[PDB]
Amino acid sequence: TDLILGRMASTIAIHIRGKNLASYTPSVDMGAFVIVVNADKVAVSGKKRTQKLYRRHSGRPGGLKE
Amino acid sequence: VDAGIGVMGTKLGMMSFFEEDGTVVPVTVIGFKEGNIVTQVKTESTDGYNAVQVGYERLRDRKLTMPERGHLNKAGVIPMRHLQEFRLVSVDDFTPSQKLLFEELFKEGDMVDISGTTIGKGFQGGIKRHNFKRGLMTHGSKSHRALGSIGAGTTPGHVYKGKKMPGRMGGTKTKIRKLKIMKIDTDLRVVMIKGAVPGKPGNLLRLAPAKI
Amino acid sequence: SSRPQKKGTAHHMKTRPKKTARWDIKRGPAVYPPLPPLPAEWTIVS
Amino acid sequence: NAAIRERGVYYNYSKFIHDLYKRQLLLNRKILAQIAILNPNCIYMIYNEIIK
RNA sequence: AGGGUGAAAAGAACCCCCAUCGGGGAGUGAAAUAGAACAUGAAACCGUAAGCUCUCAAGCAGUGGGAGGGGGACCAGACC
RNA sequence: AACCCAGAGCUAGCUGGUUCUCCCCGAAAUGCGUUGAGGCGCAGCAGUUGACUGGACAUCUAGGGGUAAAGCACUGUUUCG
RNA sequence: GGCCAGUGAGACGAUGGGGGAUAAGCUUCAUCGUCGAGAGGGAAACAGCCCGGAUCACCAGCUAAGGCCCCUAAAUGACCGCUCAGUGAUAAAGGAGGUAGGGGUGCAGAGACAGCCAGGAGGUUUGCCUAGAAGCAGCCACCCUUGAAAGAGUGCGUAAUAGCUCACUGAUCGAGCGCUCUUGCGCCGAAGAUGAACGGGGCUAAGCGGUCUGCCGAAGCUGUGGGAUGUAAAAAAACAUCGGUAGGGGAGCGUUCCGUGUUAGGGAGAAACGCGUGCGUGAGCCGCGUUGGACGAAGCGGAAGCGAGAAUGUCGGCUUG
RNA sequence: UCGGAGAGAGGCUCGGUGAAAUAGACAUGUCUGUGAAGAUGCGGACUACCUGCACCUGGACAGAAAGACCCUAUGAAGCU
RNA sequence: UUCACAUCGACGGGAAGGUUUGGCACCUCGAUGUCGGCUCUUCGCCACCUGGGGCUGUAGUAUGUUCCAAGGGUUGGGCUGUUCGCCCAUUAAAGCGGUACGUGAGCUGGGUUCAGAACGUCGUGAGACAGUUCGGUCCAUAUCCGGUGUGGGCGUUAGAG
RNA sequence: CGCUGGGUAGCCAAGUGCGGAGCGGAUAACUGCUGAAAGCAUCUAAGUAGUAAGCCCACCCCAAGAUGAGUGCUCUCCUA
Repeated sequence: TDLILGRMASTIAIHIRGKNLASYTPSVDMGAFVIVVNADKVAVSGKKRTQKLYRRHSGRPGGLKE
Repeated sequence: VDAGIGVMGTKLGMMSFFEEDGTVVPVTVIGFKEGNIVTQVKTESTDGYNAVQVGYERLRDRKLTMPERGHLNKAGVIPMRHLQEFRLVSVDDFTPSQKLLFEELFKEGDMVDISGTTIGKGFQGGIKRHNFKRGLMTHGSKSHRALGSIGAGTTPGHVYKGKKMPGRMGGTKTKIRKLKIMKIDTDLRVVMIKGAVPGKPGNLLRLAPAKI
Repeated sequence: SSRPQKKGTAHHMKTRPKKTARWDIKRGPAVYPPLPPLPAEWTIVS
Repeated sequence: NAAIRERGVYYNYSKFIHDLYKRQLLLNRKILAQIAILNPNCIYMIYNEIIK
């Protein structure tokens, strides 16, 4: 709730790897499970809400999903 | 989400109803082997959606396995072959204990949709699956009926997925829509319905009201 | 049109990382005070 | 770096070298990253004597 | 284009499978895994058995680190 | 302008290819000439062996220029009174 | 100078030019840097751009170029300003009350700007034309007076008038208002054909300018240890060096045969074939084999049909499909 | 137009016999970008469990075959 | 009719695109098969129509121009090898292009005009023409990627319907 | 099928039925409503309304290999 998206994603990433542990080896799974409640109320800054597109595409042309 | 419970019946040939005005209409004849008993209702409480589960074709107990007949005798009904639900909005009043629902609910509703397994035609070509054209039959031609060009040149380097190739044509179910009902028979257990249902006489057929 | 695209090694004189901040060019490495010399690495003991 | 950042207060890996060469410790050669996991109380003695 | 079983054919008596070809015993021989396709028999190639491991995976197939596991071991920390 | 044999292992300024190891040194794609231009001869630039040598790199000074800048004193060219 | 080679197709980048269209990763020259013949790091990838010159080892440290949110090593570092377009990769002429400034010039406590309201008149329809031209189709100048100010009018409108309205002045509240240059970062201009396509995720800072401290960062340097080359002509020690294509020089290994050799050794297992917890800079040596069955080392020397991954090589064997 | 049905020989399956051109090894995705300026092999992202069978041929600058066209050779040959 | 900007816009200027003809000769000639047609895609918008709007010298019908928008459509024919183009009948309209002719390991004619012949012209001649005409073999069993269908194994943490 | 004349069931169309629905959501161009930075104004800077064959959803089918492998009902695990 009222957390901005990308910095929350980076600080979830830095625990999802295991780079807050002195046992960090980048070839094994030393990380930690995380749980993110209230995904419906994630803040963004500027004009992300109407201008940032999560487009995707299958293999065939003309399938780029706006 | 459907706008109401439907039934299922079997196709029994086609004929022509003579309307007393003078017109000649081609109708399909629908029979009913056994009543469409509501077997299992799934509400919003114990399931993520709401649907009424009916069945069809009462049979011998040897024809039906132990999980099937255990599921049907959990409802206290007859052992039957076919089994389908209709997803319906949460205003339903349907008990799963042997509701032998009668077929009166479609005559005033002169619009119905039907679903069924169309007749399969096997591995058919591109000339009949996707309505292509054949090449020149003469003038020294050699690409009679063939598939022609498949892709573009070097820059794709592949062919696009979903490209129209030959394959197995029929066998999947289809729904044809808003088919106007006609003379039911309250003793012959037969419903006239002006149209053309998917499949030859004998197959299962979903008969459920419209979704317009 | 008449605007030439910058091709290879003209792309490299334009899009290479250049640190065009006059502060960050002035930086020399840090200087710590000098220490006395460390003793011998090992010693014969008989 | 991941060993030093477990303090919570903003003490980075660069500040550990700030007060690792100002307090004159010639060249522990990043083998304190080895005894940082083989001897975590001893690296707590390292860092807790870097503070003083 | 195709050479070389043995030292000596001493080239397999007899029994079984069995129409043959062939195979197994037995017998000759120092050697039969020297059996007539017969001397040493390597690589590509085809296999079979044992140990570990692959079915959410993008890779000139390696290499550096090495989880887990297996084998003998004696400088048991080592080696594969 | 047949085929076979022989000269004939014709010729090819052309193409492909030329196989074990270690150490030191290390280019050139330039000029001239060519019935020559994808070849060659010489010079330039390598390797090794010498013989004469005392220089290289920094700083300063002196010489000829006519480029850049500039200018209309010559040669043109040009706006206005 | 002696002997003896290659090379004589260059490429891009900066500057100086010619050809072109001051177009080309275009062509030809002149000086230089790199590649060629140069590995590593930065450049997402990527010969020529920047740092940089690889003898080798280390599970060593310090740095250059460049970076310090995550993918991916190091600062979600500090303090000033800026940008609200995801600009942050992009292209211009031109437009713009965008925003942060800076320099000029003109009005105000004798009321400065914006809005409402009042006046905007007389000769006059200045003189020509036209039916009318009365400011409003136009031609020529384009007045003075009352005054607080009014222009032969700023535009609309009317057949023309009449009339709506403005430049200017009067009145109420009240304190900043104009109009020019100019940068910094922005906006539009700015649109392609398979699909985010601009490293990605993303970020109003993790973006852009100005400083301050540290860290990451190469095969650079340093440190500890080896090897070789040159001094050099024995050893030791020292200093310098040790990327490399075409190519040049020095030193060696291996193979079969021959002299020693009817060698040492060998049916108590030679050559072969297969094996290594061994040694070498390496070509290779030495050792071990429940396989094989008669030859044949080393050392000191010599001679070659002497060393294989390439020739749409070639001859046998055996695959793929 | 505008295709449609039917009969044979193939094609599909089973049993027998059984090749060939080709082939550096292939653990052989799409977009987009870069690169000798048209990449499964390099970079970023996305997408894909492994492996068959039947069809189709867009790519592998697919196979052939030291480009008949163009040019070079102080080449060859015919003809004038 | 007045009126630069409803609509054209002279004299000039600034861009974008890579669809024509060009320039360079950077990949490919131990082989990247050109032009047109058939079949079959897919994509761009610089919009012919369809949907919404502004302005109009838009009274209404029909427009002219322009903004957003590429979901869908864009005819049948006579000539020519034709692309293009002319004409007929229309249609809401009969768009322009990329994908190596988009597409000849899917298919056929004019052509890199191959070998025969003829006409004009050039040449003394052999022969030749970016002149014309007649005739003139076009291969192929998919290894992999890619595609369309359709399985089998295993997984989904007991096994199944 | 010797050549013809018709034809049931299949297959097919030229024949027969049906489809392309939405005062559903948000927008592009535009028209606005209050409305400030410059006591005037202005679709906008706060909020907000109509509206495109365009986007999404609804529409028909496949669909948990969606490895994130779902949910619900039911059957069976016995003898030494």
